[PDB]
Amino acid sequence: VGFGFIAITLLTMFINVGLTLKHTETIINKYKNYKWDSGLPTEYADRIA
Amino acid sequence: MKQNINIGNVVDDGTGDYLRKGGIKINENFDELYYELGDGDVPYSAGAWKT
Repeated sequence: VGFGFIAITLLTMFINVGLTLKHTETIINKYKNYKWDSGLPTEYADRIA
Repeated sequence: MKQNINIGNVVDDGTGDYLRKGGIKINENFDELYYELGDGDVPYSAGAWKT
């Protein structure tokens, strides 16, 4: 008693961004690069258009 | 008649001249421009003439 007081109000917000973020899945690939600079020799043929 | 070859893309694909198509296609592309110049197994800086 005997005192007033003055009141300012505030607010905060608590939010998860990251839980949604993840890495889904990772994949890779196997390739045969045609550079020239080769002989055939092993095997033959095989895949034929 | 220059017989440009089409070019396949970056990945195994069925589109375009397959190399054996290019085989003799480019080998032609030589002789045409070549024969008009070379007339036989030698090229001519002075050019070639046809009887």
